[PDB]
Amino acid sequence: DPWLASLSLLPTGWVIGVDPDIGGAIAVLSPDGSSQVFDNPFVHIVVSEVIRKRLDTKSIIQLLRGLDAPPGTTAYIEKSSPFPTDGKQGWWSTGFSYGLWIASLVASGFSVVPIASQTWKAYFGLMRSETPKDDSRQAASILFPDKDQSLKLKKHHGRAEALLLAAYGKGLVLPSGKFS
Amino acid sequence: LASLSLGWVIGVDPDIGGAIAVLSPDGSSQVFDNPFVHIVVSEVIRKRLDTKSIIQLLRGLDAPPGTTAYIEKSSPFPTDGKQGWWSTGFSYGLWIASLVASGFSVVPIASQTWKAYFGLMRSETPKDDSRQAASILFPDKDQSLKLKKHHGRAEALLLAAYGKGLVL
Repeated sequence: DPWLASLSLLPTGWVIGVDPDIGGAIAVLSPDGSSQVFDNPFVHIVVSEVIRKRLDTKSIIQLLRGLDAPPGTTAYIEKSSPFPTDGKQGWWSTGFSYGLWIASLVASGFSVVPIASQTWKAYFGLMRSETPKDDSRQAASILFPDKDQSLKLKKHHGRAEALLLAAYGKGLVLPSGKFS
Repeated sequence: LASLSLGWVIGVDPDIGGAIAVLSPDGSSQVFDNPFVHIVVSEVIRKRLDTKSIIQLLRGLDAPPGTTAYIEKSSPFPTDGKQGWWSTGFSYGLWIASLVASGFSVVPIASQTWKAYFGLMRSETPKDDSRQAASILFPDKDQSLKLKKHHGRAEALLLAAYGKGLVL
């Protein structure tokens, strides 16, 4: 698989998960069971007389260089899937975000593995619900309870997806119920 | 631009079929085609840039850290479709992050800005004319610019020429 082999400097207990969109996050899981999650750094920019948000390339790379996760850690990234109602600039921007993140991760020595959103959601049973965004924050808070206050707002949906992608990569199991 | 930085000049044409040029203080020039891999979409093979190979290439360049890399300011092409807009931004972000992560400063330059600097703004055959302009500025590249497919090498060289301040 030439595409997957191009996503790591290395041939093909830390895990990284990245939701690469504006509004996304990066989660880092340590072998000792602790977790960290960071909002994706962005700037406001004017394109064709419209103010928009764009990922901050330098800040992403500086964040990555501050992590304690060593090279050779696998970074699971959600496979890009722009929305239909997005225009010209939005499809460009989603691709830009994806390329920024992939190159940044590879240059830090991480092995990038793209995962379709349907794949990691099905792994956690995050299907068939009218409230998928709320459910992803609930799921992440069950798996990473010390993040419960960092996931309590609707806008923390991106932190939740990043943690769940990392949980997927680590093979963590979400229990059937409160007392399971 | 501030988010794009941590006698040498780099110029980059970021697309598939693009290239990266390096100009050294001693007048010499190098140009390298963009490495790519094949991915399968539906039952058809498409090309994507090769991230691992790009990073290895940048790390092996003679230019020292802090060298500025000039690149055409990327915009979605109006007549492209959605997949093309995505691909344009993807290739651009891959290159921007690779350059920044490898210690270079990126300076995006508007298309009409660098083309006007070489009199290419009022050009009806821009690919052919860029190869001719590049071959005049870098005569030791004349043999690497003589095919139609070499217009990516030419853009990379002309962006670096713009950044170094060479005159046609």
